[PDB]
Amino acid sequence: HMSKQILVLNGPNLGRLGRREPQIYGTTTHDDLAARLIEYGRELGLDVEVRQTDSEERMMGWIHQAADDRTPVVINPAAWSHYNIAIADALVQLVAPCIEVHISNIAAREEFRHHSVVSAHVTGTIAGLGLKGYELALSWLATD
Amino acid sequence: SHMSKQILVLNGPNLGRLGRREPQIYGTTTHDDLAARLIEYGRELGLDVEVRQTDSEERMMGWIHQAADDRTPVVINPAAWSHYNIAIADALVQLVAPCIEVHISNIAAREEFRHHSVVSAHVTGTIAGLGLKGYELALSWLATD
Amino acid sequence: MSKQILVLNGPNLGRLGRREPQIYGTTTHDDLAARLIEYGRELGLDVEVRQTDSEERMMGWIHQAADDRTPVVINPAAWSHYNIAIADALVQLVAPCIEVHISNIAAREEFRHHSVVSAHVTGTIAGLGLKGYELALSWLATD
Amino acid sequence: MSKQILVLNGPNLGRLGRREPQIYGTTTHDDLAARLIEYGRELGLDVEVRQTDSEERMMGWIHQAADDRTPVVINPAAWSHYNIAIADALVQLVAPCIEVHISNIAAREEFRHHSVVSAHVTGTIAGLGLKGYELALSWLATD
Amino acid sequence: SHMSKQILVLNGPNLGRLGRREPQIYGTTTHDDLAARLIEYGRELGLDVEVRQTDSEERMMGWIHQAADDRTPVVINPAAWSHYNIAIADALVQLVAPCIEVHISNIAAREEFRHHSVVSAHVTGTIAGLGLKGYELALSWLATD
Amino acid sequence: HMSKQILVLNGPNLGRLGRREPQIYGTTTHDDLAARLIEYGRELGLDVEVRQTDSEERMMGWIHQAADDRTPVVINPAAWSHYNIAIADALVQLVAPCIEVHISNIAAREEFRHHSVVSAHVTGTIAGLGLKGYELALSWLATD
Amino acid sequence: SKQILVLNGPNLGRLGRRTTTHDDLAARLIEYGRELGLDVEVRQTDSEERMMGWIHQAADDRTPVVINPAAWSHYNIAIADALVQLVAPCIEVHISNIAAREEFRHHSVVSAHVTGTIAGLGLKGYELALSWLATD
Amino acid sequence: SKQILVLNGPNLGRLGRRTTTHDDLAARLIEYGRELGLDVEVRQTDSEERMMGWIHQAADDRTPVVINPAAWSHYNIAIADALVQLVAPCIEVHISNIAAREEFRHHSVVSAHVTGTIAGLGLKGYELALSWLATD
Amino acid sequence: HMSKQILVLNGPNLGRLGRREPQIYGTTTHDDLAARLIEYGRELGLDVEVRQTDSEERMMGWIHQAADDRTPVVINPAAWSHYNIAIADALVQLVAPCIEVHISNIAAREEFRHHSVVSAHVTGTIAGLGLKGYELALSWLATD
Amino acid sequence: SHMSKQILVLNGPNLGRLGRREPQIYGTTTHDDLAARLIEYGRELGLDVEVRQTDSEERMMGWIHQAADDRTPVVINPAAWSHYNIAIADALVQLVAPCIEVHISNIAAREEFRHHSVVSAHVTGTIAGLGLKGYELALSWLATD
Amino acid sequence: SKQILVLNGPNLGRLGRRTTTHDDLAARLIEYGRELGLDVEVRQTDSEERMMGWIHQAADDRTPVVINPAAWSHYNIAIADALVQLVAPCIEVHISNIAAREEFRHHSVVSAHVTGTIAGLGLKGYELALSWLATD
Amino acid sequence: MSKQILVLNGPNLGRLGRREPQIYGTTTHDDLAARLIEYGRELGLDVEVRQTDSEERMMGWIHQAADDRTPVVINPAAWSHYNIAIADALVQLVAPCIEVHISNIAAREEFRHHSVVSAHVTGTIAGLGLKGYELALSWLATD
Repeated sequence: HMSKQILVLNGPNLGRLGRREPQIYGTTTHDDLAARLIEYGRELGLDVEVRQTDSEERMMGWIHQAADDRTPVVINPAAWSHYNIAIADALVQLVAPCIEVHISNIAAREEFRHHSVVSAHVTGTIAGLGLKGYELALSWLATD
Repeated sequence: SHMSKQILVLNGPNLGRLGRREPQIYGTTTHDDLAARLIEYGRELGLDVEVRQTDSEERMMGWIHQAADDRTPVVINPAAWSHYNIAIADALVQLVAPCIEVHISNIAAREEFRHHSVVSAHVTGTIAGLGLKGYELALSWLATD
Repeated sequence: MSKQILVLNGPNLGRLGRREPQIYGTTTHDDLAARLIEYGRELGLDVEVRQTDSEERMMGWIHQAADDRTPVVINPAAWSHYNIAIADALVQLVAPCIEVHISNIAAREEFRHHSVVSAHVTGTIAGLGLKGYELALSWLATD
Repeated sequence: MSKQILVLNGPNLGRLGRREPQIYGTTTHDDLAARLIEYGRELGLDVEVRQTDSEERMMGWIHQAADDRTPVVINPAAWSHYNIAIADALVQLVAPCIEVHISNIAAREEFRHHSVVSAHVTGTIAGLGLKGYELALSWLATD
Repeated sequence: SHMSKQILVLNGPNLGRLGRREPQIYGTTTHDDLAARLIEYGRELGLDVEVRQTDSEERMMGWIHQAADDRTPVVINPAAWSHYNIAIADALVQLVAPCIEVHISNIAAREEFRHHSVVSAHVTGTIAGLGLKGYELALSWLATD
Repeated sequence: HMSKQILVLNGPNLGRLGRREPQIYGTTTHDDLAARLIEYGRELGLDVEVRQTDSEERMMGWIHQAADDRTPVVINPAAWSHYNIAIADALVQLVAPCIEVHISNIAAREEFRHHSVVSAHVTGTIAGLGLKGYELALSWLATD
Repeated sequence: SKQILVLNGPNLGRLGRRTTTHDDLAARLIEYGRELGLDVEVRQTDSEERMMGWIHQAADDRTPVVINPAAWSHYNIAIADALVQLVAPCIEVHISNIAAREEFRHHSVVSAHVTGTIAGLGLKGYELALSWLATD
Repeated sequence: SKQILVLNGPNLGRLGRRTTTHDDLAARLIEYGRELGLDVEVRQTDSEERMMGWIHQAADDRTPVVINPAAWSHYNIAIADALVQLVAPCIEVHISNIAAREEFRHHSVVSAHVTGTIAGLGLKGYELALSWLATD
Repeated sequence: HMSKQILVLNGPNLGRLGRREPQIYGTTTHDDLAARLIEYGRELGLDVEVRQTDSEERMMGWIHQAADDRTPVVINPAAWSHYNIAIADALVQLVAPCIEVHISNIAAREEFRHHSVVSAHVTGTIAGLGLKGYELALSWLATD
Repeated sequence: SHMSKQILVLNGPNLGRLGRREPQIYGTTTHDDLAARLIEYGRELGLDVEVRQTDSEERMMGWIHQAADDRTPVVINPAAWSHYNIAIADALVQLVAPCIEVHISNIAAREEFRHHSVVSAHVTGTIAGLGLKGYELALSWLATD
Repeated sequence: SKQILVLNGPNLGRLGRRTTTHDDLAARLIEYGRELGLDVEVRQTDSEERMMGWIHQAADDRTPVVINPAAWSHYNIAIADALVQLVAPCIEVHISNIAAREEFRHHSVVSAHVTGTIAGLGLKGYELALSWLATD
Repeated sequence: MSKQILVLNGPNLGRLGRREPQIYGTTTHDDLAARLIEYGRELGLDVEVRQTDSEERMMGWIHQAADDRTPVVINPAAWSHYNIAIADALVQLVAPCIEVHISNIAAREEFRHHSVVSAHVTGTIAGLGLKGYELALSWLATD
């Protein structure tokens, strides 16, 4: 209906959610996470789409389309956060709000993980609050 | 909507001047208005929220020590203390129950001296740049934990 | 008998005309390609212009230019700041290679000042807008 | 109708007269306060001078000067090298603010060279001894 | 000489151009010639060797994910990805069976931008500067593990 | 009587001794530590006072009084060691000896804990020798 | 008149000994400029005072400048702060590819303060700067 | 005679184009000095040789100096080493708040070698330096 | 006979192999390692000598003799790798190939262990492959 | 005062010249005088103290290896080796019984090249700036451990 | 003729006030040179333009140079790039032990580009440079 | 009545004549020692020349020169870049000490630019080849 469209974009290695360090990332799969956010979104009157790719080209294409559509974006750039200026430069084209989400507490990990090249270029950032961080981002966008 | 699980929201230096403090960055809501809002939002989630603000690191450390003993989850905005105050970071390491760091402004988008938090490594997680709504997200997280 | 030249544009340059017009102009990538092909023809050059957001596709185009000894004018865009895979492709070029930045990268944020490509190519043009590509072609016309 | 000015002295400055006289003089903080009030009166200024080792108390004085639009002359002393809480209070001032260092901080150890306050105030006077405060008042008398 | 334990050799960007790629550094053998050589050398050690090359980080990550699930030992030459590509490093952390990083050239003897590998901390070990023979050393190691 | 007065000053978080990481800090409380040092001091013919504060203002006041009284100081600045130039500048006013004590081995901890801004400005430093480090400082001052 | 000023900094008077001479370069650019309908003058100095004076006058005259600061590029903030006064475009030219040389040569203090920079394209770099200014 | 020398470094001859001119500043400080019973002279140069000569003569004459090194502040050790020869006080003045500008402007190589520094208080900074020297 | 002579040189603390962190270094002694490499070498038609010293003077003398004899060298400089330019400058005199071996994965350890001052000056480097790394070095030299 | 628990005091380079070595910093006592003093002080605490000094890193490493095998507590003054000598640090990691690093001078108050010790992270703890009495404090600590 | 040029940079005209004067040093080196069968000239300037001109002429004449760049050592790449043009040997002399001074004085931008450097051996350092050139 | 001088050569200098002749010459260490003893004799100096790869042996020679107040000319070779134990021995010398490097260490890799010895000795000669030792002796002849 008049339901606000939101795009959740997950970058490299996040297709493997559930196989990795469960105390940090959970045993929830990417398919389980997508279903959860779509359902959570529906309860908030949001029309949520969830996409994951290991391809920077495909991710840049999704960001370019969100720019053109003025679709709010929740992005987890995963390891690209530490270095990928091509992804940061795509995000600068967005018009609607953009929230960066890290599942793990990147500040508590190795020094090479502390800095995000994305954070300066988005609305805000949520880190270390697990998969629930994505739900917080949707909650914020529901009342924006 | 049954207000029973206790949560402590702790605001550090200069946040008592919310509403007058650089409103183009932090907005026009006063600290009193924010405290009332978070208590009301908490009640809707069945949380019993207390909101406290101080410019005194001694008083803040005392509040953190008591939350450690009480096993009370904490939402803390250390404001400028985030950039350097290892005494505040070392108090937060004593907490047992979860702790969420909140920054109203997007610190990564400001001057380089504001980018690093000495607190972030020592808490559960951090919310930055989502305005006063970031406090409500932290409470939402704690409501279902 | 026209000398073949390859112009290669990297990530986000398919969106030319969308943002920051005072830097990048209001022209689309298709409009830029048509302009450089026409400018090349006037100089007696046979110019091909390609754009990709894919480092695999870009590396393939650089490898073919290395095999063909085709001079290259490359705008690596954000890849300039970090992408050693693209720099390692460019070192294999045999004919000259000119790096072009539309914007004055020295005048921007500190993370944009260093190019990992510049040490590995013939030379670099930065800050002279879309006309920078035409200068690169002018240089290659008399080389 | 005398213009109100606030002089605020930070940590360790209550001990003026105790150590390093060749830098800080042999005058006490009480003697400095009396001198600046008298100097201010001669310029038609109503000067108040306050000193604290408490960052809470200092932040409260800065907040009141922000609310009152009172020009401030501040010597943050050692807080200059690290105290972002004091710098974040000073950014809220509306009327001018002049940072004063009695000593030449550039001539001392490297840990003393950088002030976290200087970017956030109108301007800075360093190395001109107790007279630096009088220069700050002279500037504010004609502003 | 009984070819049964499966090993995966994965070559990253620009290695498809071996033979033409800076031959004074990397030698005159083609990638096809190298693959045939390692399969033959593996067979002599009773290893079943597969050799794959890609310029696509997506395709490489997919190969690493499958080796994680298959518990297949990996010999990887990440080439220029070694200097910066944390996405490739984070894929390799998923491997369970051993992983050996190989660099054909002595990266420590080249420009400063080539000295650091982001991969080395996350694998079993690293061989650098021993030419195409470094791949055979990695297989020799895996034959007796 | 003619017993030498010594001041032991403990900075932030040390009022919580006993609650923290016991393998490093012990299960001894600040009250237990104070009683121990006063008794140990008495055996050495020292009149020991032990004070603890989370307040930099209160600590600076105690250091200023030790400067005026020429009282030797044993100080554990705790986390203030890493950054607090106000505390370092107060200690430069001391006339009698000053020994900095760290309970934990700060060199073996995170890099942000390695540097003390206090060490250059005092007589000497004892680190990693636990609560017994305070007794070593008193032993040194007993024969000074 | 479409006047352009080409300004060469320290040691560039020694071009050919340091095989084209500075005189040969100047004659080439004046001729090349004329072909494009530009009135080009070429000046060289080892004096930062003289160079600053030339830049100040170009600021007042709104004359486009092509500058090769040579070694001043790596440190001379006085020259960078003179160039900030220019109103018309200013193109920095480096004959050599400074990115391919020692690390002390990589950074230019001038680049942030000018329109654009051309590096590594040899003496033809000056002709590209003139070609740019011919159509501006 | 209570003589004071005000020395202005590179690009400061362009004050007002770079709205008070250098001539207007000089006239103001000479007049302000006279009111304080000081005999003030104001000199400006883009030449480090000329500036060094002025500093050497001030050293020999024991004349207090107010210096604005402008961009030389960030790098010019030759000027810093001349200032070390001064016997009477020397006050460094910056018109702008250099701490509030780009990071390359934050450090002065002069500040360690002079009596004191005044920054960010505009052209009135020169008058504060004179006021200090009137009572020294 | 016509068997190729190879020198394996082990630097400081490697005389203690077997006593240290066994999950990394093994429980194999230096004597056991020497016997193993000599036997492995013989199977490859190499005449292997294995020497260990805590003395930089003695190590430099062995490298100088390998330079004069044109003997290929396998060296484990151990902690000297991180700083010892005297050892690096001796290795530059070698004519025949030289392979640097680290038993542990130095890249996975503390930051002070990441950089080797030796690696730029030798043929190549093997790290993190345990005592088997020495056998890989000999295998390489057997077909050189 | 019953001399039975064995303690080893190990002094590194240039400490054999105590008394002549920069006496304004290190004092006028000779190394022989210091050794006699520590043995006597140890005896009063019921410790059997041995004091050894060498300019030879090989000899020092040998002494550390034997203390590892003997489980003998060590008091070490590595002197200038503290700033760089990872071979000495890696020997000390083999010790099982406690180890106390002593610096006679306040290294934090000297040139920047003297501030960092590569040894401190690898020992029990460190005493600096308390002169020759710092050795006696280390023995006092070991007497009650 | 075995001609040697000794070139002194900024502030060295003030030797003795900054107790041997620059004139006393020049007379000493001319006399010392003559004893070694060298024809020595000694020149001093605070002008980088004048110094660059002297270096350019020494390059063309293949005259060995002994240079004391004084504060230019720490930053002046224009002077370093002039010295690269020299054909005959060039010895950099520092009167003081620059390694023992402030950290900003430790690095010379000249040292990489000359034959060798002598530091901390006082005015006798110039005589050692001449002694080296007498037997080269 | 001849003034005694000690020339001390550190690690790898026993191999003089073996490698990089364009820097180090084709002369052996024995040939260099004979040359400096003869050069010293001509200046009225009694010169002894010693070389070691052992930091213990070198520290012992420096300690004896400190006790004897013998001027020292030292080439610490690679120890210059890191060996604080050798620098701490040299600080104990009473008579002058001149550090000599045969090669121009400023012209080599960045790891060779810094000497930990130079701050602690009278002065330094670098890049003037074997003749650098003779210059050091010439300086000591008139001191």
